[PDB]
Amino acid sequence: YSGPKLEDGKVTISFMKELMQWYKDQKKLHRKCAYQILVQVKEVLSKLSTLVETTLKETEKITVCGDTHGQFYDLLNIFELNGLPSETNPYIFNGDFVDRGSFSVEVILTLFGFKLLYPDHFHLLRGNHETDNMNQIYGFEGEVKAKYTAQMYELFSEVFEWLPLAQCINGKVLIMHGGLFSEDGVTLDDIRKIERNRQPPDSGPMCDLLWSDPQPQNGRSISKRGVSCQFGPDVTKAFLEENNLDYIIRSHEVKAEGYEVAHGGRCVTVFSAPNYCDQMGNKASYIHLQGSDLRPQFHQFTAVPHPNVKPMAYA
Ligand SMILES: O=C(O)[C@@H]1[C@H](C(=O)O)[C@H]2CC[C@@H]1O2
Ligand SMILES: [Zn+2]
Ligand SMILES: [Zn+2]
Repeated sequence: YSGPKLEDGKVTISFMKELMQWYKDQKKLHRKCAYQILVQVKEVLSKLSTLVETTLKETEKITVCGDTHGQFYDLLNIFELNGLPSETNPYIFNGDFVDRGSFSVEVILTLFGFKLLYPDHFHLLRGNHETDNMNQIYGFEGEVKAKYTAQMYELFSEVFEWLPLAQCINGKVLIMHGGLFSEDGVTLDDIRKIERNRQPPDSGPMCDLLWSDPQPQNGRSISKRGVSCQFGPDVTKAFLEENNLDYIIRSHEVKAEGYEVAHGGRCVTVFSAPNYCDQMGNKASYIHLQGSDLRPQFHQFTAVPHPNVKPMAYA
């Protein structure tokens, strides 16, 4: 093995560039480097609040991406389009890094590696697919067992349970993967107290944050997903009012243009997996915010070439 090696047991910026090239060429990170990343990233993530609270000063910016779904070569395209993560080019990836696409291992190890290199500026939130249920069925477990072992997979599963569930920028924008809640009256403080290091339950706030979807009409509906609900603009507006927030950003649904802004501006969807599963034909986007003006700016982009491995080949 002549592949990327950690320097003094730790991730550095040449290690990350070597890993990206290595993975682009479709090679495997040695199992012990992988293990060292996973156990160090568990340690980092387990000190985080369930709600990450970040301050963006006026000349600072942050990029928000939504679901990426094992589409590694499109992840590389985002970094070419937008620049590598760094203390001055912060990122939040809003859940759903794995499943569906067949380069989930490459995506998750690159994002974990960057979380290690810039822990105050590179942010990962849980989505509905960072879960054992989902991974068993949709590709990730099959992929970790083909490339590594059942054991390495259990370690992934445990790391995911410590990924924070939401992030609030400047007490004004809150970002979560799914959306808002199936009961009124939830506060940021309640979110901060969810004990997140578990598989999600069937109902309740932790389930809503990973699973819920906005609807255009006022009220709440039973979800067609079979879990959580659909929340209308009256839901968003009461939630934003009680918590003193401006709007939320979520992901969790494919959009033709890569973004949508529902609820009169209050509920934004960002989706970062272009030509999702090699089929949907959609565009993707990411959002920039800056401290002096937190309104979202969307940047769209389309799929790039990748190796001939079919989506879900590992399911
Ligand atoms: O992100 C998607 O395209 C889908 C839905 C989502 O919940 O985010 C979910 C189920 C399969 C995919 O992940
Ligand atoms: Zn989702
Ligand atoms: Zn998804």
